[PDB]
Amino acid sequence: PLSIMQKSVVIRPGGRQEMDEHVAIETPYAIALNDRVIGSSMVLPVDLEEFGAGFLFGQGYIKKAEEIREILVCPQGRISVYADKIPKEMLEEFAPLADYCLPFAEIKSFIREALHSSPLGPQTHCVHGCGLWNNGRLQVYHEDVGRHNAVDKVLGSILLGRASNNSAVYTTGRLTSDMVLKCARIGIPIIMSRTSPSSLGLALAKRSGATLVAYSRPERINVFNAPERIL
Amino acid sequence: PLSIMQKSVVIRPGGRQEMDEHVAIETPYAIALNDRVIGSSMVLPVDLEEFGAGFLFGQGYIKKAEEIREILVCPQGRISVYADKIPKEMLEFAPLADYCLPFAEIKSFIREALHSSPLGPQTHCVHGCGLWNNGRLQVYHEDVGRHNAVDKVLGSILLGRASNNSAVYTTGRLTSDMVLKCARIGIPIIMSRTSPSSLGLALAKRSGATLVAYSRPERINVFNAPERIL
Repeated sequence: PLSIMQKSVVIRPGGRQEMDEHVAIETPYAIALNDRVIGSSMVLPVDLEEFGAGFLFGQGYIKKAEEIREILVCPQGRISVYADKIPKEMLEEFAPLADYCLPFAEIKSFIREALHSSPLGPQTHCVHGCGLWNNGRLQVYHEDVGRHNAVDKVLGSILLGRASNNSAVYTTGRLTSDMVLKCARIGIPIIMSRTSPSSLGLALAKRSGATLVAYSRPERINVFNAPERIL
Repeated sequence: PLSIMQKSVVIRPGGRQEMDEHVAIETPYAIALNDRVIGSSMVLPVDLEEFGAGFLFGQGYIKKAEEIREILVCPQGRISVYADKIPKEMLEFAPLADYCLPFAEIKSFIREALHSSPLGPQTHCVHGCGLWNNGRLQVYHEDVGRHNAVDKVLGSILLGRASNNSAVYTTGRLTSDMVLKCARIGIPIIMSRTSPSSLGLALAKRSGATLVAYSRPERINVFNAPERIL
């Protein structure tokens, strides 16, 4: 289950009408590494294997796909990861990013396929989404109530070999510091948003070399760094 | 200094075009309590006294405005609070104030909040949160993070600068922590331009707080306790 039907009263100057609404589900999950609870988050309860891997990578517990042995999801509120908010040491030298470059012409298809991938946003207006594009195709697309979680789910995909870092990432969320940082650390070279960057977001993209695209629309984009990757 | 000019490159199928943009400032601050750093946050660096106090309330350290003695703000990234991320004791309610909002003032409240600062229209990168009572906008705060904008409002109430006997409006979604914070300080009417989550709505139901979503000048969707709308 990802949403619940709920009644509201719409009030206007003329009067009051009852109405049916879709309301997105937000729910706490604990994240455990090798049977020890590392943390906890409010999540949209979908794609939680991916969420688990990506959250631990974001916190700095895991660095490579290869360390992950298995991940179990319990509907009681636990994701258990088995392996062999940002830390201070993450903010401060970036390894090289992938060589993917984005044909400007596929931008309309990337954005269309992303926005059309799930009906939850049109229904609930309470979820962000994040996807990866390579080879003229939307490889994966995750939503969550929190934009940082949706990105974590994208990272978890890469870490579980379900997607490649040789990709463009699009998000409906703002490209603040933590959002860019996650993408840069896993090696994604093109980071795109429907909306704005922060100054720290921008400054991380400049340090890493990453292409950062804002205000993305099907046939218009504002590139703030490395516009060479847009073909 | 709340934004910065940055060169952008606008690209269309027709061609290309340089441009200047204005980008909201996001910068880290440590919050200390009686000289121990309790935590750190990325903020918009305005109304930081309010932020320090409301951050510590939201975290469960401060319970009353009376506990607060002094707050020192160091513009190189520390707010130091002197007093005598969601907690679990907060989530699992004392009475709320008895303000009720006249429907006709809703347009005034939204217009005023939305016209209060140019940062949103400049940068598209900040959330706002305001309080309304006595036919006027008593305070309005902005931040890069919706949770922080609310923390600032909490901070004003706690600093004697605003009343909990008010309706609150935010541009952010009414997810769990947003509702929890406002209900914990006693605010009876909690409104957003946008949507609630299920846990946000659960908390409103438990506290008895009026929860209003998809708020427009002349149309609101009330999900709990519509009687407080006059």
